[PDB]
Amino acid sequence: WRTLVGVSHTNEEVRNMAEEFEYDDEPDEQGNPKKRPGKLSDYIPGPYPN
Amino acid sequence: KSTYRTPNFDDVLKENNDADKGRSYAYFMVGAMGLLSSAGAKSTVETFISSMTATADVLAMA
Ligand SMILES: CCCCCCCCCCCCCC(=O)O[C@H](COC(=O)CCCCCCCCCCC)COP(=O)(O)O
Repeated sequence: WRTLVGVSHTNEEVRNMAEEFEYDDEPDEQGNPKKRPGKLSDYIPGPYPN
Repeated sequence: KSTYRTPNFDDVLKENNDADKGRSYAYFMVGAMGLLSSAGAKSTVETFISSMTATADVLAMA
């Protein structure tokens, strides 16, 4: 995501595009999985899981 | 023929030799070649050394 800033989109624009996707977070205090929205250091996700 | 007769060198000789200025032009060119190649050597060394600095992904998680 970060590589688009300064090339085709503004920083504020790219932060809003990434937050529309969910990414795997690290497990919680009891070991169950969590999710979170996207950030700039994440990679553009694909449609299929395998 | 005698060895004391020097052959013809009048195709290649100068206005007057004028040692003030036969040395002028040769050493301006030798100085320019040393100036440009010392600047080029620096840019080469700094390009290789900067490649060892933290990458973009490491600075993003900074
Ligand atoms: C072992 C390294 C030598 C490789 C030479 C191969 C020649 C191909 C082109 C050079 C690519 C490197 C470009 C570069 O580093 O950035 C470029 C350097 O530009 C130059 O001056 C060209 C360098 C040519 C060498 C000069 C002769 C003496 C060099 C001393 C060597 C220690 C860009 O400059 P910059 O980093 O942007 O300031």
